[PDB]
Amino acid sequence: MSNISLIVGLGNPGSEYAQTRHNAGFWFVEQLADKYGITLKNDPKFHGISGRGNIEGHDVRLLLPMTYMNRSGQSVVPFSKFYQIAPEAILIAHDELDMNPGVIRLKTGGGHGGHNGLRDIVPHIGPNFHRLRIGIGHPGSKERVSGHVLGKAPSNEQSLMDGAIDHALSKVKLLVQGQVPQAMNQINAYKPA
Amino acid sequence: MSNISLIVGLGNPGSEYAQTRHNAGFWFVEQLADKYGITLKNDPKFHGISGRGNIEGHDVRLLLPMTYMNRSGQSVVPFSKFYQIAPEAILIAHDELDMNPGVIRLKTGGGHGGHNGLRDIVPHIGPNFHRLRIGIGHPGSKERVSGHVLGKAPSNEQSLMDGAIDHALSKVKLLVQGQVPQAMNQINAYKPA
Ligand code: NA
Ligand code: NA
Repeated sequence: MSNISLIVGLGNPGSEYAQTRHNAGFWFVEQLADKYGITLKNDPKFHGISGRGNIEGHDVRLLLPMTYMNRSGQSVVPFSKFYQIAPEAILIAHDELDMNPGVIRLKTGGGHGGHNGLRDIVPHIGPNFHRLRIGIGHPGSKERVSGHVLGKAPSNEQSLMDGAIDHALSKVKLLVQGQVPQAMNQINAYKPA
Repeated sequence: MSNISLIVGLGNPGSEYAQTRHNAGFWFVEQLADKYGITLKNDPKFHGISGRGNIEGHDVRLLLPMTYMNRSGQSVVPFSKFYQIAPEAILIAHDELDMNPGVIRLKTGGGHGGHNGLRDIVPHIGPNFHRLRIGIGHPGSKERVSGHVLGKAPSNEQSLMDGAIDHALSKVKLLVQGQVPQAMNQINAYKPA
């Protein structure tokens, strides 16, 4: 349909991970759900929390997998199949190590790029879904990635992330209406300062 | 049957969690398994990795749930019910915030103590299993706990935990033979040299 009809946010369940960087995706979809008054409810059939409502005159579904990050396909895949949502109609929001806090970008296609949530999704639905890449920064080395993704950010780049998040939220209208290239131009132009 | 016939280690699956404090139970069971040459294999029926073999003259089963910590009972409960293993024959090894690194204790009964793995187990099999509490230290405050349990210990604290674990490994013979009071005395007496 061009129109984005399913918005997924990646992350891990529970209060001990709610503030960690790896939950950037959840931050985006939870805020988007509040903004439009969409209720997120337990959806154990699809191993997630999900909702459905009107975003700018369109019927859109929202999904947070409760599988833990690296099993997110166990929710996304059956959900996408049951509602017959094609990949081109899916936006997946997720944390991105290779972009600094405050950077945010909309991408279409490509692989998983080392993201372990997307690694579990691409093999079963293919790559042609859209991705909202929320920068979280990269720590010094590979040895430190785990402590970085599963740690809470300092107030500073958590301020930066939130601003970028809020900006992407302001462009969701363009996505649900099928204007992806414009959404891309407008989201990708965001400058933290 | 005071003899221990099921030894469970608690933790989170994946290389990114393997060296974290919350996996202290997995460290104990993996090392136990290698000591006696018991192979741990994928056991998707029970949402974990399990093995079975002779420990010091007794046939013992070993289980690592692959559910993530807070869903441990989704492995332990059906596994123990399928093999008709009573709670009094189970030992569960886990990290304990309430004891320091290099402190290790054997406990029978009681509640979960705020441990979110045990919280998922005690409701279904009751409290009367044995616990090998492996001290990991408590950081300053309730808000530092997540980053502590999901963090890798510095090498001086790791060595203290490893010594305690090595000491418990040497007393497994007493547990599988049924001598729980002697094991409790000998384990709980441990002090780093
Ligand atoms: Na990458
Ligand atoms: Na406690």
